[PDB]
Order: sequence, then C-alpha cells, then structure tokens
Amino acid sequence: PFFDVQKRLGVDLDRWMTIQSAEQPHKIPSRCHAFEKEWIECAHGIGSIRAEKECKIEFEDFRECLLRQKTMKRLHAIRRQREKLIKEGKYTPPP
Amino acid sequence: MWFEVLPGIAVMGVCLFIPGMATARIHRFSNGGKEKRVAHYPYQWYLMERDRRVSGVNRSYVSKGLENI
Amino acid sequence: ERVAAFLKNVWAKEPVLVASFAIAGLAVILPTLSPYTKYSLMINRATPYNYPVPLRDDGNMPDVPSHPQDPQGPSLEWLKRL
Amino acid sequence: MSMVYMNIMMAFTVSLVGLLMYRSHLMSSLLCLEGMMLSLFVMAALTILNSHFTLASMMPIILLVFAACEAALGLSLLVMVSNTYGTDYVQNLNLLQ
Amino acid sequence: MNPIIFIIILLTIMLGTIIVMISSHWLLVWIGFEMNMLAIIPIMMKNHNPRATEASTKYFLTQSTASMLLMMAVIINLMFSGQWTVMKLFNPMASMLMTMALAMKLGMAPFHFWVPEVTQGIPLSSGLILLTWQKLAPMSVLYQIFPSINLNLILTLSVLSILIGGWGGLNQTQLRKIMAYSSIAHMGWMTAVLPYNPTMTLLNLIIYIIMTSTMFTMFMANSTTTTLSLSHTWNKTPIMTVLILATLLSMGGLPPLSGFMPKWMIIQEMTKNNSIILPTFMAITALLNLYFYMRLTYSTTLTMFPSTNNMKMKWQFPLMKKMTFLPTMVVLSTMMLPLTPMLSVLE
Amino acid sequence: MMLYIVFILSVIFVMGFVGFSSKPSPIYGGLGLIVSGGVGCGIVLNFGGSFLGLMVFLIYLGGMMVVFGYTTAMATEQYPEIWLSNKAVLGAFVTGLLMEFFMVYYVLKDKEVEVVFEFNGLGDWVIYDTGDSGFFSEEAMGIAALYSYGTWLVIVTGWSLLIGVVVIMEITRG
Amino acid sequence: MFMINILMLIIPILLAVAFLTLVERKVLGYMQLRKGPNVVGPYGLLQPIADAIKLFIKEPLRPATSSASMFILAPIMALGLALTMWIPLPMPYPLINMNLGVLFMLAMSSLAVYSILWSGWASNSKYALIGALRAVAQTISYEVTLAIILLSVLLMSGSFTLSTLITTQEQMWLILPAWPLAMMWFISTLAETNRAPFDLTEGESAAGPFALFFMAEYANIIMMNIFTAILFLGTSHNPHMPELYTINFTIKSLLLTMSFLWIRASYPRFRYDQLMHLLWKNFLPLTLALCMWHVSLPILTSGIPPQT
Amino acid sequence: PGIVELPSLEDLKVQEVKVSSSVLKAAAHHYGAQCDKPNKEFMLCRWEEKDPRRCLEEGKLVNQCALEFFRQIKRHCAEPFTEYWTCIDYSGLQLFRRCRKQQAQFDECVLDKL
Amino acid sequence: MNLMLALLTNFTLATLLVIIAFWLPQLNVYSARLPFSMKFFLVAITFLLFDLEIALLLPLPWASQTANLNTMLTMALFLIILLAVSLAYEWTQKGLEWT
Amino acid sequence: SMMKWNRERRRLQIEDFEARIALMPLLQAEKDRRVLQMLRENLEEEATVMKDVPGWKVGESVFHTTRWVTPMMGELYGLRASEEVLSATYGFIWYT
Ligand SMILES: CCCCCCCCCCCCCCCCCC(=O)OC[C@H](COP(=O)(O)OCCN)OC(=O)CCCCCCCCCCCCCCCCC
Ligand SMILES: CCCCCCCCCCCCO[C@@H]1O[C@H](CO)[C@@H](O[C@H]2O[C@H](CO)[C@@H](O)[C@H](O)[C@H]2O)[C@H](O)[C@H]1O
Ligand SMILES: CCCCCCCCCCCCO[C@@H]1O[C@H](CO)[C@@H](O[C@H]2O[C@H](CO)[C@@H](O)[C@H](O)[C@H]2O)[C@H](O)[C@H]1O
Ligand SMILES: CCCCCCCCCCCCO[C@@H]1O[C@H](CO)[C@@H](O[C@H]2O[C@H](CO)[C@@H](O)[C@H](O)[C@H]2O)[C@H](O)[C@H]1O
Ligand SMILES: CCCCCCCCCCCCO[C@@H]1O[C@H](CO)[C@@H](O[C@H]2O[C@H](CO)[C@@H](O)[C@H](O)[C@H]2O)[C@H](O)[C@H]1O
Ligand SMILES: CCCCCCCCCCCCO[C@@H]1O[C@H](CO)[C@@H](O[C@H]2O[C@H](CO)[C@@H](O)[C@H](O)[C@H]2O)[C@H](O)[C@H]1O
Ligand SMILES: N=C(N)NC(=N)NCCc1ccc(I)c(Cl)c1
Repeated sequence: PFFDVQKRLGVDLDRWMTIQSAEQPHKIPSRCHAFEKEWIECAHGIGSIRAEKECKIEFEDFRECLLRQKTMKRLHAIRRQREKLIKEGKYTPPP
Repeated sequence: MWFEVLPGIAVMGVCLFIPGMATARIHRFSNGGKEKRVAHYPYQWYLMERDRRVSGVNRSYVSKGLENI
Repeated sequence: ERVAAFLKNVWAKEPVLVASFAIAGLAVILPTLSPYTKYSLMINRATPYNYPVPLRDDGNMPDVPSHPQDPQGPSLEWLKRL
Repeated sequence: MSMVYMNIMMAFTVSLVGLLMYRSHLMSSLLCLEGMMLSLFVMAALTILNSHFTLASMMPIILLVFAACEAALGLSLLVMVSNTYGTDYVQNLNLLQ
Repeated sequence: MNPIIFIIILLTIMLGTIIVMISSHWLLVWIGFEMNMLAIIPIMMKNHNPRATEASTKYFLTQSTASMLLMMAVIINLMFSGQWTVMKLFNPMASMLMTMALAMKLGMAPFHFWVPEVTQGIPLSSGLILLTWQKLAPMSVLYQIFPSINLNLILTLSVLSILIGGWGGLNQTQLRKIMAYSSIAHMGWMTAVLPYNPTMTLLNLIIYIIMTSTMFTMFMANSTTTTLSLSHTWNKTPIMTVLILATLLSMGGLPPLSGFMPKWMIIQEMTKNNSIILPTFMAITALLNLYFYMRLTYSTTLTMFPSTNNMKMKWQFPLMKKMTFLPTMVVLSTMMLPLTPMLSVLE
Repeated sequence: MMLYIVFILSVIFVMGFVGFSSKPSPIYGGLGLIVSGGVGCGIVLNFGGSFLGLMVFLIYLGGMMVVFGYTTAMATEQYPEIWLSNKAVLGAFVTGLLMEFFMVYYVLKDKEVEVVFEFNGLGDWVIYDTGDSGFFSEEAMGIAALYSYGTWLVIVTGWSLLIGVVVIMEITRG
Repeated sequence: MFMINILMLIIPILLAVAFLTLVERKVLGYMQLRKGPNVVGPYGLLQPIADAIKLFIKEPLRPATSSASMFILAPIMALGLALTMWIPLPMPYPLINMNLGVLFMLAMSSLAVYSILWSGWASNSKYALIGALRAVAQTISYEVTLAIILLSVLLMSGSFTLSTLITTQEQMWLILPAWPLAMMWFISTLAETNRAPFDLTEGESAAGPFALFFMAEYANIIMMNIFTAILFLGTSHNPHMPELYTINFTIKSLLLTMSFLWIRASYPRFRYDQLMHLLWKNFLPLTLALCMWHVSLPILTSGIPPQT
Repeated sequence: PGIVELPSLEDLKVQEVKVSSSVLKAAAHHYGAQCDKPNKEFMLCRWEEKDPRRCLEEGKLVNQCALEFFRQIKRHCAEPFTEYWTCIDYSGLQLFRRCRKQQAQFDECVLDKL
Repeated sequence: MNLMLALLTNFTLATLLVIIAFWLPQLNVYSARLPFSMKFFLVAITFLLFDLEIALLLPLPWASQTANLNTMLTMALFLIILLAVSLAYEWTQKGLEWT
Repeated sequence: SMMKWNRERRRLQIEDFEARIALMPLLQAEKDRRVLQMLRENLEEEATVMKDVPGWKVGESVFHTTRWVTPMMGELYGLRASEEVLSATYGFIWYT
C-alpha cells in the first residue's frame, strides 16, 4: 500500500483475500495452492528485481497450473496425431 | 346453496393433485421403485457415480449388497 | 416520567414504528444476555465438514486418542444432553 | 487460453468500442457501460470458479453491487439532462466548449 | 445542501481516496475509486444549472469508463498471476490498460479533453477539489505499479500533456480553464520523472497541490472567474494582487520561488539517468505556461485596468470569506526554495 | 455437441453484445443486454457458479435492467425506431457478426485460433477440476465468508450504498 | 419419461387456472347473496370451457403497436415465466430438485415485471405506458419485502432448497414462530399479483392475447398460494405414502387461494399513494426489524439449523 | 522436464469393494470403529506424502480390511444388515433417522455376535 | 438437461399458444420525456439500491454456520441498520411522499 | 419448538457427516487407483500414437518440478468416449 496502515496498526483489512494460498473457509484449497505456495516462498523478502530472475522456475510452473497452456498444447498434439492416424487406418483405440 | 360451489372446487383440487402424484409415481417407475436420489453436493454426486459403476448395468439405482462381496 | 409520557404518545400515534424499534432493539441486546448464545459457537465448531487428519504418533501425545472410541479427545456428551 | 476467454474478452472489447463510438442517446452509452460490467463479472467469475479460489467467490458480487450503484448515479444524471432539454441526446451537452 | 450532509459527502470523498492509499488488494483500490466518484458528483451538481449538469455527466462518463478499464486490468492480472496484491502487474496488456485507465482519471493528454470543460462547469470550490485532492488516488497507484509500466507509453503521455497543457492555456480568458490546462501540464512533469525517481513525483505533486490550492482560494476570496473580473482586484484588495503575482511566478517555475524546486529536482533526476533531450525539451515547453501566467500578472498586478463606478460601494464592506489557510499556503507557495533538501522526508 | 455448451453460450454472448453495442433504439439495446445477461448466467452456471449465476438474474436482470427499462420508458424512448432502419447500426451489426463468425469458424476447424492472442479450441471441459467430493458448495462457502472474513468489505460496501441514497436525492432535487 | 412429467405439470396447471375462474365467480356470488355461473353445464362446470373457446375465436383486434416484436414478446414472457415458477415446487417431490430453488423462484419472479413494461411500450399509447409504469413501481416495491421476509424465514430453515422447508416444519408449522412475517408475506403476495384491494391497474384504468395474460396471472395466484403453504404451513411428508402429502398440501393451497377471493369480496381498494405508504412506511420498517430479530434469534437460542 | 513415473497396471489391481453407497452408509459407523487403524495409516500417508503413487501399498490394506469387515457381516448378520441398508437405500437422501428400527436390529446383532 | 428441457417446453408452449391465439379462420371476405413524475423515477432507484443490499444479505443463512458468530452477527446487524438508516433518510427528506 | 428441532437436526447432521468421514479413506484409496489407471492407460495410447514423432518423448512432464501434480480433465478423459466426458464434466451441474 501507499500508506501501510494495516501493517503498522496490525489490522487485516484486505490481505486475507490477496492470495489463494491464504487461509480459506473449511480449509478448501485452490487448485494451484502448492504452486503459488512454492513461488511465494522462493520470492519472499528478496525483491521483485531479484525474484523475476531467481524464482523464474517457480513462477513458470505456477503460471502453467493457472492457465495450463503447455498442457493443452501437448494434448492438442496427441489429438492431432490420433485423428490423423485413424484416417490412415494405422490406429485402433482400445475398448 | 353454497355446496354447489364444491364441484368446481373439486375439479380444481384434482387438477392441482395430479402434478404431485404424477411426479412421485414417475420417480418410482424410473428409479427401481425408490425415491429419486438427491445429489445437491459433490460428495452425493460422487457416490451416485460410484453406484453407477458398481451396479454393473450403468444405473445408479440398481443396488448391490453382500451378495456381491 | 418525561420519557414515559413520550412512549405513550408514540404508542398511540405510531404503533408500527414503536414495534419496529422495539423488535430491532431486542435483536441487538438479547444475544449479549442470553445464556444459550455460547452453545451456538460450540455446535458450529463441532460439525465436521472436512476430514480429521490423524497426527503422527511421537509418544508424547497423552491427550490424543489412538482410536475414535478411546476416552481422549473432544466429547459431544454436552450436545446430546442439550 | 481456453475458448471462452476469447469470446468474453471480445464482448468487453465490443462494448468498449460501442461506448467510445457514441450515437445520440445517452442511454445507449449507459447500456454499453453496463455491458462492459457484465463481461467483467462473467470473466472474473469464470476465473475464480475454475481456480477454486474460494474467498474470491464474493468478489463478483461486490463488483455487481458497486457497478449497479454506479449505474444508478448514471441514470440520475440522464434524467436530469432529459429534464433540461427534453431528450437524452448527447449533442445537447456542448455548452462547455 | 444541508451543512451536515455536505460534511458527510466531503468525508466520503476523502475516505474513497484513503481506501485507495491504504489498500493492498486491487478490489479495494477499485472500491475506493468508485466510492470517491460517487461522492464527488453531488458537489459538482450543487448549484443546479445546465452547465453543472453537463460537467457532472461528462465527468461521470470519463471516470466510469476509466474504472471499467481498471477492473479489466485487475482481472487480466488475476488470470496470469492468480493474486490481487496491489503492486507491479504480471501481464503487459494489463499494464497498458491500467496505465491508460489512470491517465484517463488524471486527465493527462490525450485523455485531457474533460478537464477544461468539467472545471469550467463547476464552482471554484469544486474545481479546487477536482484539480488537487482527486490527483492523490491515481498518483498513489502509479507510485506502486511503476516498475511494470511501459516506459515509452508513460513518457509519451508526459510529453503530450506538457505540450497540450502549454498550448491550451494560451487561448484562455476563463480562470477555471487556465487552471485546468495548468493542471494538465503539471501532471506531465509528475509522470515524466516517475520511472526514474518516484520521490520527485510526490514532491512535484505536493508543491503543485499547494500552489493550486492557493490560486483557487484567492479566486474564491474575490469571486473572480474571468480575467477581467480578476483585473478589478487592484481597486478593492491591493494586497491580493501581490499574492497573486508571487504565486503565478512560482507556478511559472521562476527562481527563487517554491515552484522552481520541482522542475529543478526533476531535471536533476533525469540527467543522472543520461536523459538530456527530454528535460531540455520539457523545460523549454514549460515557457508556454510561463507566458500565460505572465499575462495574468499584467492584467492583475503590474497594470491598473479600468474600473467601474459601482466599485466604490465595495470599498465600504469587509472581506468576509473564510480564506482558510491562505496565509500559510501562499507563504509555502513562494518561499520554500531555501528548504529544498527537506524533500528527503518523502523518501 | 453438448461438450461445447460453454463455447456455444459464449458465441451467443458476443452476438448479444454486438446487438446492443451497435446501439439501436435503447429499447432494443436493452433487450440485447437482457439476452446477453441470461446467456452470461448460463456460462457462469456451467462452471459451478450456481449462486453467482442466479445473482445475474436477480440483481443484474431483475434489478438494474428493470430500472434501465423503466427509465427508458420515462426519459429516453416510448416508441422504438424500426430495428436496423439506420445504416450505421446495421453496418456495425453486420460487421460484428461477420467478425464473430470468422473467429468461430476457424477455431472450430483447427481446434485453436490466433485472434491477436493464442486460444485453444479443444473444449472448455479440458481445464476442469477432476477430483471433488466435499459435502458442500465451495462457491457458497466463499460468499458466506463475507461475514466472517470481510468485515472491511461489508463496512465500505454498506457505507457506499447509504451514500448512494444520499447522493441520488441530492442530484435529483434540482 | 421426463417429457411426460413436464406435461403432467403444465396441463393440470392450465386446467386448474380455467376452473379457478369458475370458483372465483361462484364464491364471490354466494358472498353476494347470489349464485354465479350455474346454467352453462351443471353447477357452471362448462362455463370455463365456454369462456375459453369464446375468447379464442374473438377478433384479435389490436390497434397498431409501437413494435410487433414486443407485442408478441410480452405475453410469451408472462406465460412462460409463470409455468417456470412451478418446476421447483416440492409436491412433495419437485420436477427439478434445485439446491437453490428458493433463490431460483425469486430470480424468475423478478423478471415477471418485464411483461408489464413491454406491454406499455407495445401499446403505442402514452396513457397505457403510464399505467404500466405505475404497475411496475408497485410490483418492484413489494418485491423488496417479499425478498427480506423470505430471507428471515430461511434463517430458521438453513438453506435455499425448497424441500428443506418440509423438514424444518416436521414438528410445527412455521406460521407459529413467524406469524408476524406470514401476515406481511400474505398481504405482499396480494399486492404483488395486483389483487384486490391492490388491483389498481384495473381500478385506475383482447381475444387470445388477453386470455393468455389472464391465464399467466391466475397461474401466479395459485403458485404464490402454494408457496405460502410450503413456506408457513408445512405438510408432513411420509416417503412411503407421498399421496397423503399431496392431498393435504393441495387442500391448504385451495383454502389459501380461496382466501384471495374472500379478501376481494370484503374490502374497498387502496389509493395508489396509500399502498406505497403501506409498504415503505409500514411493512418495510417492520420487515427490517424482524429480519434483524430472526438473524439474532437462532444464535441466542442455540437454534441454528443445519446447513444441509 | 522429465517423465512422470506411473505404477504398472498390475501394480494397481486389487479386490474392489463392490457394494452400493447405501450399503456403505449403513455399515459406516461400525466400519469406522473396526477399520480405524489401517484407515488412519493410509490417510496419514496421503496427507504427508501428498502423492497417491506413494501410498498404494497402504491403500491396498484399506480394501483388505474393508472386505474382511464385510465378510464378517455376511457371516453372522446377513439378514439384519440387508433389511437395514435396504431401508437406507429407499430414501432419496439415504437418511439415518428413517431407519432407527432396522438400525437397532442390526446394531444388536453385531454386538451379540461380534 | 432436464432443466433446459423444462424451460424450452414452457416457453415453446407459450409461443405456440400465442401464435394460435393470433391465427384463426375469421370467415371474412372483405423519444422524449414522459409527463411522468420524478417521484416514480425515485421509486425505481430506491428499489434498486435496496435490491443491492438484499443481495448482500442473501448469504446470511450460510453465514450463520461460521464459528466466527460474534463477527457474523455484528456485521449482519450492521448491514440491516444502515439499510434502515437510508430508509429513515428518505422518509425525513420527504422522499416517500406523493404530494 | 424450533430450537428443540433445530438442535436435533444438528445432531443428525453430525451423525451423517461422521458416516462420510468413516468412508472417506476407502473412497480416497479407490480414487487414487482410478486416476493412476487412467493416466497409465493414456500413457500406453500415447506411446503408440506418438511412437516416432520427431523428438516427442512419451509421458514427459510440462512442469519443471517433479512433485506430483493433480491432472485436469483433459489429461484423464482426453482420449475417451464423449458420454463419459459429459458425465464426468457437466453431470453434477446438470443433475439438479
Ligand atoms: C526568503 C526566501 C524566499 C525568496 C523568494 C521571494 C519571497 C517573496 C515573495 C513572498 C510572497 C509575496 C508576499 C509579498 C508581500 C506583499 C505585501 C506588500 O508589500 O504590500 C502590498 C501592498 C499593500 O497594499 P494594501 O495593504 O492593501 O494597502 C496599502 C495601504 N498602505 O499592496 C499594494 O499596495 C499594491 C502595489 C501595486 C503592486 C506592485 C507590484 C510590484 C511589487 C511586487 C512585490 C512582490 C513580488 C514578489 C515576487 C518575489 C520578489 C523577489
Ligand atoms: C465508513 C465507516 C468506516 C469505519 C472504519 C472502521 C474500521 C473497521 C476495521 C474492520 C477490521 C477489523 O480487524 C479485523 O477484523 C476481522 C474480524 O474481526 C478479523 O478477521 C477475523 O475473521 C476471519 C476468521 O478467520 C479472518 O479474517 C481472520 O482469521 C480473523 O482474524 C481480523 O483479524 C481483524 O484484523
Ligand atoms: C433501538 C436500536 C435498534 C436499532 C434501530 C436501527 C436504527 C434506525 C435509525 C432510524 C432513525 C430515525 O429517527 C427518526 O427521525 C425522525 C426525524 O423526522 C424523528 O421524528 C421527528 O421528525 C418527524 C418528521 O417526519 C416528525 O413528524 C416527528 O414529530 C418528529 O418526532 C423520529 O423521532 C426518529 O425516530
Ligand atoms: C450503526 C452501526 C450499528 C452496529 C450494530 C451492531 C450490533 C451488535 C450487537 C451484538 C454483537 C455481539 O453479539 C453477541 O454479544 C455477546 C457479548 O458477549 C457475545 O458473547 C456471547 O457469545 C459468546 C460465544 O462463545 C460467549 O462465549 C459469551 O459468553 C456470550 O456472552 C456473542 O458471541 C455475540 O454473538
Ligand atoms: C482497449 C482494448 C481492450 C481489449 C482487451 C482485450 C483482452 C486482452 C487479453 C490479454 C491477455 C493475453 O495477454 C497476452 O497473453 C500471452 C499468453 O502467454 C502472453 O504471452 C506472449 O507474450 C510474452 C512475450 O514474452 C510471452 O508470454 C510469449 O512470448 C507470448 O506468447 C502475452 O505476453 C500477454 O500479453
Ligand atoms: C379453443 C379452441 C376452439 C376451437 C374452435 C375452432 C372454431 C373455428 C371456427 C371460427 C369461426 C369464427 O367466426 C368468425 O370469428 C371472427 C372473429 O373475429 C368474426 O370477425 C370476423 O368477421 C367480421 C365480419 O363478419 C370482420 O369484421 C372481422 O374483422 C373478422 O375478424 C366473424 O364475424 C366470425 O364469423
Ligand atoms: N375473472 C373471472 N373470475 N372471470 C371473469 N369474469 N373473466 C375471466 C374469464 C376467463 C378468462 C380466461 C379464461 I382461459 C377463462 Cl376459462 C375464463
């Protein structure tokens, strides 16, 4: 915050909703809890300039869990190769 | 006399009785003579899908007991 | 005395608003005076929505039961008799 | 990204272009403003729901509440404009040139 | 307006700004802007005339459009980082939208068209809030997201604002339009230095607020809204003409007045970063502002314009407006250069 | 196929936006927004957002859009101009539909399209959560948490709504 | 099978509405020392069929409308929404078991006002649009208390599922702990449906289209009274004999519906400003105070219901 | 990135508990009391390893204890138990409170015999 | 699917009844400001703002399950009181009048 | 009367929840095998379809970390019949 009244007064006005790995009702976890947790812990206290380079691996994994762009790209590749092979009659899906 | 109002009230009452009676009996017909399963939360849906697999015929309302153990 | 003759006037002229303010006043005050308010928090706590993950036994946990029917652990005997 | 994000992002853009390409009725621009909010609500709800980020579930409601209160203010200004000139045409709002 | 309601509405304006400045959550930042806008409309409408209605409508549409773009940036950021923390953004497209949203709120060119019109259409006291307090919230966000801001975009917005603000003011005779274009030019200096040293943004912001509040207060004291109305002040309150003279020269950045300090400190920061052409261009372009400040000094203080016979009646009555904090503000507007090193308190 | 219901709804969602964004008479522009709102609820329902979806009907459609139509009847229009009778509206309407169709035609054929940004076309079902068997609505748990976690959110939201009443009365008094 | 079930709900509703018109005429007749329909069929039993056929072969004389689209749209929305209100009703089992059925009905009932608004636009008459706007203002106003009252009751029930209202009232009708709410609820439903003494659209003021608006409005009358019975006069459900529930539940709904007729026969009409005052200055203050009370009451008595 | 190790198809085979949810519902309270030890060992493993591949052996011992649990009902209390879970199975919500009479018969049988 | 089938049937039947109503053998061979009060606009806006506060109150049946009952009840009563306050403000400011 | 009945209803809910808790270990064990069987089956199909695609490793992870990652729907039903995918995806939401 521009004026960090919350930290200085020790009162939680809105930090409880800022991240998805914080405490949640009935301990319901978010789908990317472990990825966000790992990236936050790597990047804690070193500053965003350092974190952008030194925690790059965690952030890349976390972004993969969030949007699943690589995973979809791999499935789209296997789907392409099947419905192609199926036309050349070279594949038979199992029962 | 006022009891000549009853025949129209009886017809309207019969009309409003059919929906509840029809739904209850259609549910029994479609669910092996039992109440239709209520699955409002994911846990209840998970058991209903598990029942479908266990049933062996792909119907969640066909029950398997100790005979299948 | 001055307030007593004030209430008589509103009761005669605005009984609907007098009831509203009284009902709303009771809603704000009674929970602090009721002796059952403490059981509302207890019952809500006792309802187990999520799984109770067991602890790893280190040998220094005399207050943690080894089995659900063991005598250690929170009891709901108070709730049954409630 | 997923397919839906394509169309939801497109709907926000369409309503933004609609808002920035005024015609005559001031009401027509308030509708495009409320269309932008609709797509924001849908985009946020989808993201929050899909990620299972539980405490954020109230966020779309808060967005709806403030936006509707914001739309109420817009309608109040429209009626005051309409009480002055007899229509809500935006070409009447040119005294301050 | 009922005096109690007016106070409550003023506190809601302040509270909306404060929420923006103390929030660590983007949703609460957006809520702050919404609350602030909700409470500012009644004070623009408080004299109930068609020009006030037009100003409030033009203000509502501009701020509402900007707040929608701000929320869009927040949601894009949520998609690509999964969090709401108020800080750098994690998507370049979100950064451009948020930057453009805040430029729209600040009235920077080329999103500047509303500022002269809205200021002209509302009372002087409302214009004082519009051109001073309302800059705090957008600037406090820019102060926190600047690491992710595109450098070319922010400097382009700054250069255009200095050019547009300077050129726009030359053609103005209305005092509220002059102040509006002065504001646009000064936002340009604040954002030019933001990528290099945010502390100098705050310094320029604070000093700008003090001088702008001084000018608006002195305009209110005499109920002047036009150049010619202001040219009668010499035959009523001669002291006020001297204060107006000094404040205008300060706003022109002339040494040894307080308004030199922000331009001076900003030039220093950009030169330290091997930026020479930009500060030089900005300083030269700022002479456009100095020209139409000097014009006001000519008609107000350094010459005596013709008067009217009925003015003699005004000689017999005292100045009864509050003029709150004017003696303090005018002294800080002009005499702070010897205390320049005190800018480190903002660090 | 039914697996693409969300994508189908999002396609209709866009057309509704083109409907009122081309800005016919605000009577029809309001109708286009009502249909988009209903479709918008349908999209949110299929992602597990039962409560959030019904708020669109109750608040957005049953509340805000009723007042929009109510105000239109008073201060904007009473009779509508023939839909598409204006060249600009029709041109914008036709322009949007064709842009939408070209987006949909290519994504369906390739299972992925590149409209400025990269988008997949396999289906929205592929990103869904796989394991779930809690005995509650997580979406309902989060909204209920507003009263135990969001004390701050309630205060500022409550204050703003009270101010909305005060402000609107000031604006309309004259 | 499900398609049969839908029809065995839609069709009986339309017949129930048709014979409600007969029952209202005969009940009003006898409270007026007369008989009402008793010639067209025995005891007037064919009077509704005669009326329906007559209305549908009448000249559909519509003067030119402002917009054809909204002229057709208004009655389709009215009748479609009215039939939709019935699909979550537990009688004792619902056609569609919704986890948020109560919220679904509130959402669908808030759209009903569009049919009124669109009728005003399509009338191509300045004076008919004003009457439509006066009707909308009355409707949305009384929507406020209906929502809050319903919320207060659900705080003793614990969920938005309609069938849970049956469980909540296993031992006792909710009318007993909530008769102040039931009173205002019942009057609110009258004002909501433009029923006397709130029938100001008629007081202030063809062929098939008219018959369709009428049918939708009378279907809402029956449904509101079914909802009142479920909300406040919970019928006990025996899962092995569901028809016993249906019989008792139907009787309560008929008596509640007949009380709408009873009230029509008994009172003069409110002035428009007076029914606005009845809500904003009377019902709403009490409703707000009672909403506070019912939020506090389960907590201070340790009587919070289960969430499922 | 590497290859996701996965156990072989025959490393996952086991005798499944092929009974319906109303059977498990009816037996749940005695099941939880009787099979607590392997059950809690398995759940400790899952929350500690956070990897289903790492608890497959303990997951198998969960099935064995459950099959043995049900083979023991089938061997002593088959007819009281069938009446009970058939009453549970009739309810759309599978309510316990509708079947207290049949529950007592099953409860008495297991207590007397086991 | 069931619910969509229900909705389709209800509105499809409504559409059919409306068209057959409009069609039958007849056996024949031959944009401005309404003069409508600002008070009615204020009713609509007032409904809207209250409708938004009812949206905030709808979660209350679920919220009563929390273990943070002290906070839950205080915020629940706070929201209703402020709703009552806005009603009181309108009332005293002659906003619920028709004369 | 409502306090007495709601208190009893809370006790009935606890008894119902405890029945679920007793069964969750057994259900969790079954779910693990089902997911792992489905992933092992998809791997065998992948090893055949992409048997020699230039440079395609089989079963390669997209994540740098070796930590177990819960698969999403596309990774489990990505190659299975549509009706199973509809039921697995939208079945609960549509049951209503
Ligand atoms: C120390 C570090 C900081 C260094 C930076 C410089 C700081 C100085 C700026 C301070 C701020 C400006 C305040 C100046 C005070 C002016 C008061 C004054 O000298 O008298 C004004 C004079 C009196 O008028 P009045 O009182 O109404 O009636 C007279 C009857 N006896 O009014 C008149 O009679 C009007 C006379 C006609 C107008 C003549 C205008 C030319 C003189 C202007 C001088 C001020 C210029 C300030 C610019 C800075 C100068 C370096
Ligand atoms: C216009 C009116 C402006 C008035 C402004 C008044 C300020 C009000 C401050 C509200 C925030 C008070 O402080 C905050 O309260 C809430 C509830 O009590 C607490 O929150 C508590 O509830 C839930 C329960 O887990 C969690 O958020 C947290 O675990 C717990 O601490 C915060 O720990 C506390 O930091
Ligand atoms: C008991 C606590 C329970 C929580 C209650 C919730 C708070 C609600 C706050 C509502 C405040 C309304 O306050 C109310 O204001 C009006 C002002 O006109 C006062 O009423 C006064 O004004 C009216 C004008 O209409 C006069 O007719 C009347 O003779 C006069 O007494 C009331 O005496 C007071 O009751
Ligand atoms: C304009 C703003 C208006 C805001 C109005 C706010 C009204 C709030 C009124 C009641 C708020 C607290 O309401 C109630 O107070 C009592 C005071 O001890 C609390 O305490 C009570 O419950 C706790 C729970 O264990 C017990 O331990 C305690 O012995 C008992 O006294 C309750 O837990 C709380 O539910
Ligand atoms: C005023 C007009 C408003 C229109 C708003 C339209 C919605 C805009 C949606 C933006 C969301 C997508 O935003 C875009 O996504 C892709 C997907 O990784 C990102 O990724 C892309 O850029 C960076 C560049 O190194 C890399 O990730 C990668 O090389 C490339 O794929 C973009 O950096 C990001 O800018
Ligand atoms: C509910 C199902 C009922 C199924 C019954 C089906 C019966 C179909 C036969 C319909 C016969 C209608 O008969 C006819 O109705 C129309 C209604 O406008 C009347 O009116 C028609 O003719 C008159 C002149 O004669 C015209 O001025 C008028 O414009 C035209 O509408 C006719 O005067 C009447 O002769
Ligand atoms: N309102 C009444 N109670 N009757 C009445 N006087 N007119 C309405 C008669 C009517 C209207 C539509 C249909 I379909 C049917 Cl069958 C009967």
